[PDB]
Amino acid sequence: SGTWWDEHLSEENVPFIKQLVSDEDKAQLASKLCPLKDEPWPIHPWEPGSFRVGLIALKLGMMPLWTKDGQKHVVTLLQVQDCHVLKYTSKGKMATLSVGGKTVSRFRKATSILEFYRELGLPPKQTVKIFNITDNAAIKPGTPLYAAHFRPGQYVDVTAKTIGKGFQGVMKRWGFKGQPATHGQTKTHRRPGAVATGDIGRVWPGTKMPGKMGNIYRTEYGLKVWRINTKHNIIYVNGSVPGHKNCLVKVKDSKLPAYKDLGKNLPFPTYFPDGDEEELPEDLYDENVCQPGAPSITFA
Amino acid sequence: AAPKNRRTIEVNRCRRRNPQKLIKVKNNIDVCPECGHLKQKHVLCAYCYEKVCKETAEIRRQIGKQEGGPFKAPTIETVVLYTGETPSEQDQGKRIIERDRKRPSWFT
Amino acid sequence: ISRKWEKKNKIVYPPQLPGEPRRPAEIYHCRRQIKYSKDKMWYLAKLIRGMSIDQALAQLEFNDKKGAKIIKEVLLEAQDMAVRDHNVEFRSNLYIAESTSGRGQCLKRIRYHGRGRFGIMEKVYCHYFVKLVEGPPPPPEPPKTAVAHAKEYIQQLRSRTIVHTL
Amino acid sequence: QSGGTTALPLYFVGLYCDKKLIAEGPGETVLVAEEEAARVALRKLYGFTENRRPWNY
Amino acid sequence: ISHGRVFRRMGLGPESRIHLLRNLLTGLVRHERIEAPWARVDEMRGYAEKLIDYGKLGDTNERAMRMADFWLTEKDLIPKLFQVLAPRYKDQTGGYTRMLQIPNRSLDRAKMAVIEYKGNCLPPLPLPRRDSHLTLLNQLLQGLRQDLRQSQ
Amino acid sequence: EEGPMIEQLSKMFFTTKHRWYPHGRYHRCRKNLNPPKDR
Amino acid sequence: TARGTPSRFLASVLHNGLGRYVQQLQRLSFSVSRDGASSRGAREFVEREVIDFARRNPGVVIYVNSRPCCVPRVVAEYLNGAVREESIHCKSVEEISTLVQKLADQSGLDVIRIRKPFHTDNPSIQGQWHPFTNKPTTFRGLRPREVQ
Amino acid sequence: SPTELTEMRNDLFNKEKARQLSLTPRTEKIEVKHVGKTDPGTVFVMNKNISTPYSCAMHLSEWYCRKSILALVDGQPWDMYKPLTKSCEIKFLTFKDCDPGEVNKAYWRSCAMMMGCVIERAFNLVRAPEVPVISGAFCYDVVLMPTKENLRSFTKDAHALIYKDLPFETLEVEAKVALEIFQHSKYKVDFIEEKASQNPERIVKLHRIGDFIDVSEGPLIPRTSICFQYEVSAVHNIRRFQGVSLPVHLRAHFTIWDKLLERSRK
Ligand SMILES: [Mg+2]
Ligand SMILES: [Mg+2]
Ligand SMILES: [Mg+2]
Ligand SMILES: [Zn+2]
Repeated sequence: SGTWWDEHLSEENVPFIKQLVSDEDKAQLASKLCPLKDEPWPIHPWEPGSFRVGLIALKLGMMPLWTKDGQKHVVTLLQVQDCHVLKYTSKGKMATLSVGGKTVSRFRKATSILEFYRELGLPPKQTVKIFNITDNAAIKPGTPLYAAHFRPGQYVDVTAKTIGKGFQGVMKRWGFKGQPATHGQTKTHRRPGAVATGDIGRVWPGTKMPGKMGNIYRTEYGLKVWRINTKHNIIYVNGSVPGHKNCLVKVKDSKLPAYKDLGKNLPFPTYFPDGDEEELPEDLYDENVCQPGAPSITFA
Repeated sequence: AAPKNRRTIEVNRCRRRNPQKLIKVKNNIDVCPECGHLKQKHVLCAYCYEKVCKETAEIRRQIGKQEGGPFKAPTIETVVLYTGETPSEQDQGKRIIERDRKRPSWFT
Repeated sequence: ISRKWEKKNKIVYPPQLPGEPRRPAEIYHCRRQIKYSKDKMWYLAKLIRGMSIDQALAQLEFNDKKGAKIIKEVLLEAQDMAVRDHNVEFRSNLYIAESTSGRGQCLKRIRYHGRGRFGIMEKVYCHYFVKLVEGPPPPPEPPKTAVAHAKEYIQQLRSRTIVHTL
Repeated sequence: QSGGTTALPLYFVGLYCDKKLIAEGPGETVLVAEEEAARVALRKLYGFTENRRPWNY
Repeated sequence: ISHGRVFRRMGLGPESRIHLLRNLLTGLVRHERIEAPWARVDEMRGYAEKLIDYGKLGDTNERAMRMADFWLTEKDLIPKLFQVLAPRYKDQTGGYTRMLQIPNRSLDRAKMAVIEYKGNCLPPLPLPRRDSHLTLLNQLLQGLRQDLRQSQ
Repeated sequence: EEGPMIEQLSKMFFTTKHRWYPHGRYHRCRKNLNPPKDR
Repeated sequence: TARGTPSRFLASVLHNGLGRYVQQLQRLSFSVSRDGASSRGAREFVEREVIDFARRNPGVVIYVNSRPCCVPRVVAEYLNGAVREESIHCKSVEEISTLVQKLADQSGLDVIRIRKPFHTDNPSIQGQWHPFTNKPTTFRGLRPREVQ
Repeated sequence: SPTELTEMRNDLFNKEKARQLSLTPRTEKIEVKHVGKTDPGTVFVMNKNISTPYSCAMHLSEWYCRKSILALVDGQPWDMYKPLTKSCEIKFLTFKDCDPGEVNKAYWRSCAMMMGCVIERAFNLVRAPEVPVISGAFCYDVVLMPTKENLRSFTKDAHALIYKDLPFETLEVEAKVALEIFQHSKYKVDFIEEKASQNPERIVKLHRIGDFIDVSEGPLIPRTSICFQYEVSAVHNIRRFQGVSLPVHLRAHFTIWDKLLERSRK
């Protein structure tokens, strides 16, 4: 990019500019905190064939969670930060919607991105994942999406990068058994033996060979949700999640055949704090989850 | 393992002329306000650094001349002076180490 | 042996007339016998071609290469000779026009392998030529836009005649 | 007319003189085609076309 | 793999690198200025941070005394350390060491830097002086701040 | 700008994206700048 | 070896075939040697053939250097400016005469690929062919798939 | 007939230049001194009727030519493309200095002149009001409704003028020729009369930008390429115009640019 901003600023304008940026961002967020008050477009009811908008949370860490049956179940952490809609585009094969996530400084960005994010409220985000939504649910840009969008007892898919191990060898990249230590190896312990046949003077495309492991987007299907938080906007999903800690992850509804027609009890468009909606408790629990503070279990 | 066919001059030229191997031009050369010896960003000057090094070497030589033999390291601070200049009333116990030199236009 | 770059500095042109251009003054200078390779010298020359003398010296003063100091000294000597001998007032109004680097007279030594053999170890020597032309540097040839490509295509399609007939 | 808005057209502009064409000529654009048609008409009027007489030696 | 790995390998092992860092720290405590590679420079700076912390913890403390006796091979810099670099910075907390950069070495061309304790009697270094406040952008920002203040 | 411009030129002239790129100095010098004037 | 040899389209120097016919041969300079066995043919020619050749076409002037030369040459200039400096080292009188006649008959045009032995200035008489030939015209010139 | 008026003004400017240059005494040389902060005590032996501090900068290095904006001779400001007289000290000014006030004032005056030129080329002027730099917006009243399209057109014209890259020719001329050049607009006549009455003599500084000429007081920017950014905030009330512009080597940012534009919009 061009010349970084912190170059022609004295020792007195840096903190002033920082405070001004923070105040402007906070004011924009507070102004956009009211979606229903502004034109929210007509809201449609639930239909058999129709999807909803997802979220983009941050993978904090992991912690265990015991169920009522007395069994250990690993659970992940997903912090829904801001998560606002950028724009909307109709017919490609189906409608699309852009969603952001974390709040990245608006100094190390392209002029086009800065102009696009200035046309709308809020500051520029980090990533922009496009979701393939139907024509039914259509939320206006600039609206927030907290963790209340999802509810317990639901399978939600997650996709994100992975802890890239760089250009790895062969065993760690594909799980090859390599060669023995003795009888009678001298320089062969992790190398790949034969390629493929002999007469074939070529190499079958896609053959397992040393390459850059990880550092790619991989989706996981079949992940149940146990508990959700409203204050901190945290989502606790079962099983691990691709990507390192403090890494943005794309989350949306599942796609399996056994979990497709069950969004009747879920909010078809998105959760709206302003209501005319009856606020939810501090955190919704599940039917098969040991609540924090409840008496000890007893299989009698 | 051995070359089966010598690389042609065209192939050699194409290999030793791509932008990936050519020296990448840099644009991080500014003008130093002191002595204008075109310094680099995030890096100190050249003539000023040499002057500071010479001054530090002279100060160390003077300290050694005053300290004497090795294995000393007194438990008192230091104060550098120049021609004239009465010692500061605040630093009276600190050992003064100097000889003969004029205060330059960049030392406090 | 063949010294010519040093003799080119003695070329004399007839006296110009009032109704004629200024004719930018050309400079020639080179150092013989340089304990250095030739590929790196050619790399440095290619790096310093379209740039001016000031930018060239600025890039050389921060180029981690043995030949950088040699090229800087050569450019300084050429600038001094141009300001003194060739008669030039402006010191920064000079730009590089030609820059090459050929091999020199190499010797031979022995390396001694790990057996009853060996190999010739030539002492690679090189040179360095530079041509500084008076006046500011010319602008770089910009990339032909789509309009130029369309015009060339139209010209090629219009400049076609029937083949194999009258 | 050949093509249209393809950057490589070829219009055959004519010149009707009281429902009686006197000449014609093609051209890249419409104005250039009309100019070429007028030039060919002037040629035909002056008898300078390629179908004239060679000479008498 | 080196995901979240600290301590850059330098010498032929942990003992060699820690001995080199100790020698560099001793040389700095003796002269208050050393020209070393950037890696070793930052490593010795991080080590001297904790060294000054221990020296500030107290002199009668057996732990600090043992640490000073170990990290200092000359054995003559312990009193100077404890009685100069601990009371002088009795007000600061973590503002020690001022790291910069050297152009390069005239031999093998290596990235070198300089580090020294603040308040030293040696001459000052050419620190990167920011642009003055009387410039165009600075004046515009000052006017904007004044207008924002007067808005209230 | 190279890729998009070449694609636009190809779509406009309905030609391939191979002849749009330039050629080395060999073919440039091999070209005859003084062709034989015919007719 | 045409790709590695220049070519030229067939054409005349001034269209002499239309009006008057002009001799393309300009001058001829013979470098005969008095004392030397390497110019007996040229000597016999200059003796008993050059006069007849010059009188057969008064539109050409010939010179006779007659200088101490080791190899006799002939400079055949032309109107356009071409020069054909050939050698006649050891050649019979008949051969030299035939060579001189050929030089006088030919023009100054280069001796390279003629390519297309024909220069038709106006090859089209009934109208040059174009893609819009031998085709009809519908009513009002309505292109296909056109209502109004 | 504005074209004829501009042509006559350019002809008068050329005639004044010829008159000022005819008095050259066969190129008289002088020995001017330079007292700067770097590389002392270098000197120069330039001319006294054609040479300019730009020649000294070129003799020194291209860095000064690209960074120098004003030359301080005897403590007074001077232009980069202006003939010098009386051998005295020479200095250089840039944007990153201890007291770059003269450079800021020159940049403000140059921006005002460029805004006036763009307004004149758009489709009667009055003068060039000297507004402080802290105001955050250069003003240029004009006697005669603007919209977003008009502001965009003015910005495009200013960008084109900057891309053209033309020098600022200055001349110290009396008030007679100044009035002869501006023998139509009464406001400019009164301004020139006041400027002449202020100075001890009738001498008045002038400026020329291709086909645009205007009167001012302090020096200006030599080349228009030094002005990187340039915009037009809005218009206020005979009609007072506004605008903001940043020079090269001080590229702020899109956010800072928008903030400065909003602050100037007043
Ligand atoms: Mg194994
Ligand atoms: Mg082994
Ligand atoms: Mg090692
Ligand atoms: Zn300096």
